[PDB]
Amino acid sequence: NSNICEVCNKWGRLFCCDTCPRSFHEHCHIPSVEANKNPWSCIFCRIKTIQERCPESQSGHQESEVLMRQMLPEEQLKCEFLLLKVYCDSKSCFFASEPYYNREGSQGPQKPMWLNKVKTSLNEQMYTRVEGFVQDMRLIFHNHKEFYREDKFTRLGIQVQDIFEKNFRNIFAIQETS
Ligand SMILES: [Zn+2]
Ligand SMILES: [Zn+2]
Ligand SMILES: [Zn+2]
Repeated sequence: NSNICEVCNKWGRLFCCDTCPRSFHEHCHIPSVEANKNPWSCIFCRIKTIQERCPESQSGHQESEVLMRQMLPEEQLKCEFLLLKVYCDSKSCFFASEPYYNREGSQGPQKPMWLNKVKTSLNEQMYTRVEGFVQDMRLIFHNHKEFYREDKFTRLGIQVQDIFEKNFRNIFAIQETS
């Protein structure tokens, strides 16, 4: 097993996966690491098993059809994983916790959004469709672009959104296009 958390790259109280060499802090893993369960398989292993059980799940999909899927167990798991992939980028720190807005020449967004709020929403099963989750995720970056305007800090929103969008396309096997 690794000696650092796969998500935040720090040592600490880690839980180790029984089917691969990754380790996690308790609340870095999504869902939070389960109390008992021996053996324990992490989210990366569980996502890999889904593909192995149904190889055709990797054939290309249209984004519009993906978004309308109901949040059944396997879609729930894929959203958890995609959220996890965002938290794996160190730049996610800027978007994790509840923001505030007081900048000369800007007004705060009508609907603030942050990664820990989306984490809670998934945990409490508040999204009925994939679209719910993806809308909130995109809203995080949109709110950041609009607020920071021409400050170069707007780029952080672009950069973390690109991580989100690449992972979305990979996890949900969106049809490759030019
Ligand atoms: Zn961690
Ligand atoms: Zn694993
Ligand atoms: Zn099959």
